[PDB]
Amino acid sequence: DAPEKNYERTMAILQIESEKAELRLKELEVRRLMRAKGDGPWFQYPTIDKALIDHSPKATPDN
Amino acid sequence: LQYGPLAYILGEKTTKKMTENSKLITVDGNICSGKSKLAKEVAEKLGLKHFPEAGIHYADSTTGDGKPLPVRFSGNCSLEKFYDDPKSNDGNSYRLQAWLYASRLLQYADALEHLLSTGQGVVLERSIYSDFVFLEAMYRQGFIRKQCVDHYNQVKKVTVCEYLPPHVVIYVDVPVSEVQSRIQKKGNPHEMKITSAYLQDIENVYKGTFLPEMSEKCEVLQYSAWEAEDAEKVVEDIQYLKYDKGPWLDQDDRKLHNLRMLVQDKLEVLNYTSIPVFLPEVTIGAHQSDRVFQEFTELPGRKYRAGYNEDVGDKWIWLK
Amino acid sequence: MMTYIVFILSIIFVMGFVGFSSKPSPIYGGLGLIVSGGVGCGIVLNFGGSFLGLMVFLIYLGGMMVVFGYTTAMATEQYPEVWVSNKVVLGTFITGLLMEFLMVYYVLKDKEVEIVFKFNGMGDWVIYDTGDSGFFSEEAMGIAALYSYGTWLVIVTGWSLLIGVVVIMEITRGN
Amino acid sequence: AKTLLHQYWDIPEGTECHRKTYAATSIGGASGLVVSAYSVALKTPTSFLEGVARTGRYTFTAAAIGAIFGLTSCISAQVREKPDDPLNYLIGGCAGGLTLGARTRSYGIGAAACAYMGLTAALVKMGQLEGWKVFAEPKV
Amino acid sequence: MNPIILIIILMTVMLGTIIVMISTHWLLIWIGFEMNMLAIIPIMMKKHNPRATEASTKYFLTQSTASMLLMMAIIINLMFSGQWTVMKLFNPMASMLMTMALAMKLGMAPFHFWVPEVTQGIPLSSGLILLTWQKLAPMSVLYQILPSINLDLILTLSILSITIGGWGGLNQTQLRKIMAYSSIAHMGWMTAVLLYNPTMTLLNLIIYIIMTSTMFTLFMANSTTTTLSLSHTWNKAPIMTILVLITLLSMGGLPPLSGFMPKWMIIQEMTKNDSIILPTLMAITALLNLYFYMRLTYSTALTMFPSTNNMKMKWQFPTTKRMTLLPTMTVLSTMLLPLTPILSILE
Amino acid sequence: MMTGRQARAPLQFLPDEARSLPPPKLTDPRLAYIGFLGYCSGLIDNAIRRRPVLSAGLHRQFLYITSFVFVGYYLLKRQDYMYAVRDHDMFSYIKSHPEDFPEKDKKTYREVFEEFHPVR
Amino acid sequence: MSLVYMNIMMAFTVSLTGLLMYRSHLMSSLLCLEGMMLSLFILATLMILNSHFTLASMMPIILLVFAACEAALGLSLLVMVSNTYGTDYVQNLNLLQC
Amino acid sequence: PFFDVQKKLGVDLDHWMTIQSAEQPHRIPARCHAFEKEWIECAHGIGSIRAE
Amino acid sequence: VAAFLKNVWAKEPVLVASFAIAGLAVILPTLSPYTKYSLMINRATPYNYPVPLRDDGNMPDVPSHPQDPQGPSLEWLKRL
Ligand SMILES: CCCCCCCCCCCCCCCCCC(=O)OC[C@H](COP(=O)(O)OCCN)OC(=O)CCCCCCCCCCCCCCCCC
Ligand SMILES: CCCCCCCCCCCCCCCCCC(=O)OC[C@H](COP(=O)(O)OCCN)OC(=O)CCCCCCCCCCCCCCCCC
Ligand SMILES: Nc1ncnc2c1ncn2[C@@H]1O[C@H](COP(=O)(O)O)[C@@H](O)[C@H]1O
Repeated sequence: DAPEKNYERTMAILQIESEKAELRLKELEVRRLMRAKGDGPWFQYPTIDKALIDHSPKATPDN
Repeated sequence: LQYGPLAYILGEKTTKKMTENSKLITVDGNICSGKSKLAKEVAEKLGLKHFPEAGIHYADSTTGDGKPLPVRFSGNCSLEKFYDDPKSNDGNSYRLQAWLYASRLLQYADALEHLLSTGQGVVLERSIYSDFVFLEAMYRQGFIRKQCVDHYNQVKKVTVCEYLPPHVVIYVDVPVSEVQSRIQKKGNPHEMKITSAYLQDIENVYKGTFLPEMSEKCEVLQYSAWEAEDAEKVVEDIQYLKYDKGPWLDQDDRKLHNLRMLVQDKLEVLNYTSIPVFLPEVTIGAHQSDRVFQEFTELPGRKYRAGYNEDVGDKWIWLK
Repeated sequence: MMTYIVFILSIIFVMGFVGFSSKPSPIYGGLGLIVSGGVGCGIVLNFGGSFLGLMVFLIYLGGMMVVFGYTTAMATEQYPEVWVSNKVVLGTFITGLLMEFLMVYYVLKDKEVEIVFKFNGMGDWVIYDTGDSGFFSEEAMGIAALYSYGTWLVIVTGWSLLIGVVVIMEITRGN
Repeated sequence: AKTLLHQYWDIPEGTECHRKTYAATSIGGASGLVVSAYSVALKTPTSFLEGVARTGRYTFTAAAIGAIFGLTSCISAQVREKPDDPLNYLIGGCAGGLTLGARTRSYGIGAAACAYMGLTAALVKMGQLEGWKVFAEPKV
Repeated sequence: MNPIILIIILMTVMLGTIIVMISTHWLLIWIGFEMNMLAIIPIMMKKHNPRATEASTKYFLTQSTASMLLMMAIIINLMFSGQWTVMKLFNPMASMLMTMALAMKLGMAPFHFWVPEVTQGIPLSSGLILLTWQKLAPMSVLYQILPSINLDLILTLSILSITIGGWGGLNQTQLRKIMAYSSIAHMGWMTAVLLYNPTMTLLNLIIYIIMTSTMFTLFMANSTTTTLSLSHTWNKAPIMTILVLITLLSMGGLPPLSGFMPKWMIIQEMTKNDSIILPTLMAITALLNLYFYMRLTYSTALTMFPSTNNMKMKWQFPTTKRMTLLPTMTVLSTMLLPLTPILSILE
Repeated sequence: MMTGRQARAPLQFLPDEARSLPPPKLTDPRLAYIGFLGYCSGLIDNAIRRRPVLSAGLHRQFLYITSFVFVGYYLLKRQDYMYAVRDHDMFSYIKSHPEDFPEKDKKTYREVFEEFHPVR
Repeated sequence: MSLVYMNIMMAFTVSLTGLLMYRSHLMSSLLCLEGMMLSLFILATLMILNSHFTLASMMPIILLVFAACEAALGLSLLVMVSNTYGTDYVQNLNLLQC
Repeated sequence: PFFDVQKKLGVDLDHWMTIQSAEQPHRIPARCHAFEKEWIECAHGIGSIRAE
Repeated sequence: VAAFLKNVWAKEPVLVASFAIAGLAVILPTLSPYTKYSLMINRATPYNYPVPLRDDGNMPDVPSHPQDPQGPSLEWLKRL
């Protein structure tokens, strides 16, 4: 293979691997912030649905 | 496969073909009791299927083409050299005894499968309940050791407790002198060397150990030498019996189904025949069994499963 | 002291549990658990649990009669222990009694106690309702709705009882 | 007894000998009572005096381990004038290993206990220095 | 057993585990565990020998104690939360009690004292169901309450299960107690990464179920119960020695086999959270499991132990046993590592 | 981890948004590896039942190959879907929070002073 | 919390330790399991009748049912111990030690 | 693995005994009905970590 | 079906009466017109209070008084 061939192939490999490394570091930091806060689409542990609540007038009014 | 739990669920109940003719019969006796023909007579008046006596080569006759295999593949022992040399060092005696018990267990499995699948009774010769008595003669003449008897009783304890005793067991009273006279008139050059106390102890363990336990779990019909020669005598004395003894009565479709599922797996039948109890008469080593097994691979039709052999001319292997 | 009536019935409840928890013999175990179950429907019935306390009375009476039949049939020795035959029964029996009256003495002195949770020492007359329930006891309507809302609960409970019968017939077959 | 490990580690090294030795002895005694409870549980003593003699034996064994461990650690940290140094705990763990060997009446157990407990105490000092967490919080 | 009754009992076991898996209510979780126990008792008692009665007695006592602790945790959640959603528990006392209940249902150490006895007493298929299908329901309940599970308790139970299940398998020549202490070690492996990333816990669960089903299916296909009865396999069926070799080297965690897949991923999810000591000790303790796996491969495949005479008859019969999914389980138990990123289907 | 995302579409293997993604090729090397797993399952199934391993059951080996390819194709589609949802949620979260992720001043090495450590 | 919850949890712990420490007799531990179910019944029913959450008032009934729906199982698992052995001691159940 | 069959098939197996504010027999209120309604509508959708 | 019915009516007649009563109790509430009257009696029984509504202005079937003609009637219950 040519030296230009191997050289520019090496540069494409380095671009792809540096992008994957920066995105893995972003992946770690995003998981850290979402487990710390819980504001993102991940780590939404389930709570009670608010559609189950009976909104009709009940028997006694003290409720 | 042919039978399983699905066919039992889909209506094949084993008491749809359990009639009064379903009588598993076994004719016991000494070496030359005139009984080996008599079983055929009991086979040819009651309309039953005769199994011959399981020698070394019973499993050789069941699977494959049925020709007699060489002795180094099956048993690796001898009966003639047992008769010439009962007190050998290499242990022809217990090796031949254990191989005969394995062959008779396969014979009894085939008998129960034919009986529980075809509705036709099977006439055996010297079934597995009448095998250990021969071991006792080989213990009463000093042919084997105590550890071989312990090994055989462990094997028979773990193999016979899952079966049933037969319906009718025929026993033949021939005294020792008439057995010896028929041996001498046979002219068999190896059979003549059998000692007399061996045969007397065969008769003693017949009368004192076999029949005091089988008479309560099957039905005895004890015949002498002269009355075991008429066929219709023994046939009709089977034909008018009142069957209450034995564990054949408390058997429904479920228990006979579990027996039939145990029987039709022949490797599960023969699973604990060769238990790993290290005994010098039966333990065949690594390279010897390796050489004999790689020669068994080269036997014609024996390399693959029973419909996957081009050397015997099997068709459609590439669609099986 | 009379306002502590659910407390007093619950002291009898714990005393019955000490009585059959030292395991003297299942005859006297049946006695102690009949006493504890019979005051269980004195504890829970002073809340409004008429039906739902009578059930834990009745089902446990059937249970202790069957338990009697088995401990008379299979679980019987020659000298059954009353409570005082073995020393190791009576020691932990007296231990349970003095430890229960120890925490009684600690809860009627301080009116607060904490074994791991925190418990008031005033009687449980304070925690009731000041309202009416109309022409129905509310727990009777709740167990009446076992057939209206609770469809899946009825299905799985009937299937569990069915296969419990089948399981027990497959176990006590012997072969 | 997590608070026992607190009031062991809530005292600076090379300052107070007898209180640290008492805290290490108490931690050793708690470990010995755990081993004593499982020993009278999983293997039945043929007498109650058999069981309490085994309980006292295991209790004094682990208490002597903790005592000579913390004592040698504190004395070496004082007399070397290096408080945050794992060689002090290394010598303390080896002294506890020879303690366990003298209580089990065997030399090779004592030498192996010297070596492996010295490695263990070195790991404890380094995990106390760099903040190594064994039961670490899930955070990412 | 009547095969209709056996099919109804197996459907009831599956129904109990499904009722644990699909229900949002704590009482239905408890009813699912009750149904699962009640319908797995006759699977342990299919052959009616006193060893099975001892095994079923010990199993029923342990699972009944666990069910009592589970219902007390449920009632304490009802106290401190006033509701019934299967979600995080609203009390650390209730979380501790439910963790104890699920740990007794899994047989995690030091509640592991029933798994080798019960696994030895019962037949091979019942042991397979006990070691695979009974590890689906309490791991489901542990999956659904992980924001309330205390960290130190579940890590202590996990690493204690790993160490004790590593040591317990070294002194057993019986195959089923080997698989039982392997089960204790692998449940420790699963629950150690539960609070960190539970998708890897589900991955470890599924890979362990595939490997354990491969091992018990080989044990049923050769009808072997001990190491010494497995020793004659090269004379009976030589390809089965290759299969038990590759599966026993898979379960220890040797690359490039699939059992290196969960373990390494567990370390991949424990060094993320600044915990380097604990997966190191787990990786060291995996060598004990791998050691008695190497012992079983030395006995079976890599050498040739001496056989006996009557094997010469068993040469003449093919295995007519229903070897259900055995090549599929073999291939998915040894050659799965290049598809390590398949774990995202469990997210 | 992502259990809040897959709670509005429960028990859906591939959602409606999963079709927006390019599917794996029919010459996918991962699916070809699963086809090799099917070929090995066919060979093991002919080996454990003492059949001629390369000749017996052409339909049997071909159905093993077809079955593993048919399972593995949908498994690879769910794999691609879940990693795509992971990157989509990551990038939308990074875009939604600018104050959590500073853009560094990407210096050059003529200002950054590294400590040299010679080998001698 | 209130006073009666102390004694019901105390009865739970007493029946727990009675179950969790044997006396070489298995029927007496079946009784301790049924006692633990009694304590669970009373505690859940006190909580439900206190909160006036009536719809789970069917919950103790179901609870009590599954009590005997395992305890009768133990009875079927008792006689299979006591048909093998003349007694039902727990030291007859040590053949799974090898 | 929370296989949510009840939301998949649309069936309603045990979403009625779950809370004290659900549909009751003859509209019997609970003594913490208003507080549990406020806590459920306060903590719906915002997840456990923010809801605690 | 008649011959086996006579046979089981000879052998086990209590079981025949049991299965007959059970089968009729299963099938017969789907062949009777009174079941709608059962449901309407059960839902026309006012346990709670008939909670009034705020008059926003336009409810053409809601009364202002019990003796107003609009609303559900129960004269069918008194006739039947
Ligand atoms: C995180 C949640 C994940 C949920 C995944 C759910 C997947 C399906 C369920 C898997 C769990 C195991 C369930 C089955 C356990 C064993 C059932 C059983 O005992 O079946 C009886 C049968 C008997 O066969 P035989 O050998 O003839 O019997 C001898 C007589 N005793 O057969 C046997 O004993 C042989 C084994 C039968 C089952 C093998 C197949 C399932 C497990 C292996 C993986 C196969 C690959 C495909 C599925 C991958 C996912 C598990
Ligand atoms: C359809 C509605 C739902 C039906 C199922 C639910 C019924 C609920 C009522 C309670 C029933 C509980 C007991 C049921 C037991 C049935 C099984 C049985 O007893 O079979 C055996 C019996 C013969 O007795 P044997 O086996 O000889 O006993 C040994 C010595 N006594 O065999 C018999 O006696 C034969 C009994 C079957 C034939 C009865 C036919 C009755 C027909 C009545 C008119 C038609 C009614 C419509 C429904 C017909 C349903 C078949
Ligand atoms: N279990 C056994 N042990 C020793 N010899 C046996 C046994 N069973 C059969 N034989 C011999 O088998 C031969 C039977 O041949 P025949 O009676 O002519 O069919 C006799 O020589 C018997 O001694």
